[PDB]
Amino acid sequence: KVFGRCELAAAMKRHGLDNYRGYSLGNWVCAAKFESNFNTQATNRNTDGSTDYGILQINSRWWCNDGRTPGSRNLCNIPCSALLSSDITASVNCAKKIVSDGNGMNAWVAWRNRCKGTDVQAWIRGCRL
Ligand SMILES: Cc1ccc(S(=O)(=O)O)cc1
Repeated sequence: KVFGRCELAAAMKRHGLDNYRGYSLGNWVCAAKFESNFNTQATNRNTDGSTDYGILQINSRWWCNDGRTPGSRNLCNIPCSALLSSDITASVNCAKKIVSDGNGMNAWVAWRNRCKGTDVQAWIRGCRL
Protein backbone atom coordinates (compact mmCIF):
# COMPACT_ATOMS: atom_id res chain seq x y z
CA LYS A 1 0.00 0.00 0.00
CA VAL A 2 1.14 3.53 -0.88
CA PHE A 3 0.05 5.83 1.96
CA GLY A 4 -1.02 9.41 1.57
CA ARG A 5 0.82 11.88 3.82
CA CYS A 6 -2.13 12.66 6.16
CA GLU A 7 -3.44 9.09 5.99
CA LEU A 8 -0.09 7.81 7.29
CA ALA A 9 0.11 10.59 9.90
CA ALA A 10 -3.25 9.44 11.35
CA ALA A 11 -2.35 5.72 11.39
CA MET A 12 1.02 6.41 13.08
CA LYS A 13 -0.69 8.65 15.64
CA ARG A 14 -3.28 5.95 16.31
CA HIS A 15 -0.43 3.50 16.88
CA GLY A 16 1.19 5.77 19.47
CA LEU A 17 4.10 7.26 17.50
CA ASP A 18 3.34 10.95 18.18
CA ASN A 19 6.01 12.13 20.64
CA TYR A 20 7.16 8.54 21.18
CA ARG A 21 10.48 8.99 22.98
CA GLY A 22 10.21 12.72 22.33
CA TYR A 23 9.93 12.42 18.54
CA SER A 24 6.99 14.40 17.21
CA LEU A 25 4.77 12.85 14.52
CA GLY A 26 6.38 14.98 11.80
CA ASN A 27 9.67 13.14 12.34
CA TRP A 28 8.05 9.74 11.65
CA VAL A 29 6.16 10.96 8.58
CA CYS A 30 9.30 12.64 7.22
CA ALA A 31 11.35 9.46 7.73
CA ALA A 32 8.77 7.21 6.00
CA LYS A 33 8.66 9.52 2.97
CA PHE A 34 12.42 9.45 2.39
CA GLU A 35 12.92 5.81 3.36
CA SER A 36 10.17 4.23 1.26
CA ASN A 37 8.14 7.03 -0.36
CA PHE A 38 5.21 5.89 1.85
CA ASN A 39 5.23 2.46 0.18
CA THR A 40 4.73 -0.50 2.53
CA GLN A 41 6.11 -2.87 -0.13
CA ALA A 42 9.48 -1.18 -0.59
CA THR A 43 12.56 -3.41 -0.34
CA ASN A 44 16.22 -2.49 -0.82
CA ARG A 45 19.21 -4.81 -0.69
CA ASN A 46 22.41 -3.56 0.96
CA THR A 47 26.06 -4.26 0.20
CA ASP A 48 26.48 -6.29 3.39
CA GLY A 49 23.91 -8.79 2.10
CA SER A 50 21.09 -7.58 4.34
CA THR A 51 17.86 -6.07 3.02
CA ASP A 52 15.68 -3.19 4.24
CA TYR A 53 11.92 -3.79 4.45
CA GLY A 54 8.77 -1.73 4.40
CA ILE A 55 7.60 1.79 5.13
CA LEU A 56 10.45 2.45 7.58
CA GLN A 57 13.04 0.25 5.84
CA ILE A 58 13.79 -2.06 8.76
CA ASN A 59 17.04 -4.04 8.32
CA SER A 60 17.20 -7.85 8.15
CA ARG A 61 20.60 -8.06 9.88
CA TRP A 62 19.26 -7.09 13.31
CA TRP A 63 15.50 -6.64 13.33
CA CYS A 64 13.71 -9.20 11.18
CA ASN A 65 14.38 -12.55 9.57
CA ASP A 66 14.24 -12.88 5.77
CA GLY A 67 15.82 -16.33 5.63
CA ARG A 68 18.86 -15.12 3.67
CA THR A 69 20.76 -12.81 6.01
CA PRO A 70 23.61 -14.65 7.81
CA GLY A 71 23.85 -13.76 11.48
CA SER A 72 20.40 -12.19 11.65
CA ARG A 73 19.43 -11.36 15.24
CA ASN A 74 15.71 -10.92 14.49
CA LEU A 75 15.26 -8.62 17.50
CA CYS A 76 11.67 -7.81 16.57
CA ASN A 77 10.90 -11.57 16.25
CA ILE A 78 9.03 -11.36 12.95
CA PRO A 79 9.63 -12.50 9.38
CA CYS A 80 10.63 -9.47 7.28
CA SER A 81 7.62 -10.08 4.99
CA ALA A 82 5.33 -9.09 7.89
CA LEU A 83 6.79 -5.58 7.51
CA LEU A 84 5.48 -5.25 3.93
CA SER A 85 1.80 -5.42 4.94
CA SER A 86 -0.74 -2.65 4.29
CA ASP A 87 -1.34 -2.80 8.07
CA ILE A 88 1.59 -0.91 9.63
CA THR A 89 1.25 -2.45 13.11
CA ALA A 90 4.30 -4.74 12.81
CA SER A 91 6.53 -1.96 11.39
CA VAL A 92 5.40 0.51 14.04
CA ASN A 93 5.94 -1.99 16.87
CA CYS A 94 9.41 -2.87 15.58
CA ALA A 95 10.23 0.84 15.02
CA LYS A 96 9.41 1.58 18.68
CA LYS A 97 12.03 -0.99 19.71
CA ILE A 98 14.61 0.42 17.29
CA VAL A 99 14.04 4.03 18.42
CA SER A 100 14.28 2.96 22.09
CA ASP A 101 17.65 1.29 21.29
CA GLY A 102 20.34 3.92 21.82
CA ASN A 103 20.87 6.16 18.82
CA GLY A 104 17.20 7.05 18.55
CA MET A 105 16.00 8.05 15.10
CA ASN A 106 19.59 8.35 13.84
CA ALA A 107 19.27 4.63 12.99
CA TRP A 108 17.37 5.85 9.91
CA VAL A 109 19.86 7.37 7.47
CA ALA A 110 17.11 9.20 5.59
CA TRP A 111 15.87 10.82 8.82
CA ARG A 112 19.37 11.91 9.84
CA ASN A 113 20.26 13.35 6.42
CA ARG A 114 16.87 14.75 5.39
CA CYS A 115 14.61 15.28 8.42
CA LYS A 116 16.79 15.95 11.43
CA GLY A 117 17.13 19.68 12.04
CA THR A 118 14.35 20.67 9.63
CA ASP A 119 10.79 21.88 10.20
CA VAL A 120 9.33 18.37 10.38
CA GLN A 121 6.03 19.89 11.54
CA ALA A 122 5.37 20.77 7.89
CA TRP A 123 4.84 17.04 7.27
CA ILE A 124 1.60 17.00 9.25
CA ARG A 125 0.32 20.49 8.36
CA GLY A 126 -3.23 20.49 7.04
CA CYS A 127 -3.92 16.98 8.34
CA ARG A 128 -6.96 16.24 10.49
CA LEU A 129 -5.41 14.41 13.39
C1 LIG B 1 11.86 8.85 -1.86
C2 LIG B 1 11.99 7.37 -2.27
C3 LIG B 1 11.66 6.96 -3.58
C4 LIG B 1 11.77 5.61 -3.96
C5 LIG B 1 12.22 4.64 -3.05
S1 LIG B 1 12.37 2.95 -3.52
O1 LIG B 1 11.37 2.13 -2.88
O2 LIG B 1 13.66 2.44 -3.16
O3 LIG B 1 12.22 2.79 -4.94
C6 LIG B 1 12.54 5.06 -1.74
C7 LIG B 1 12.43 6.40 -1.35
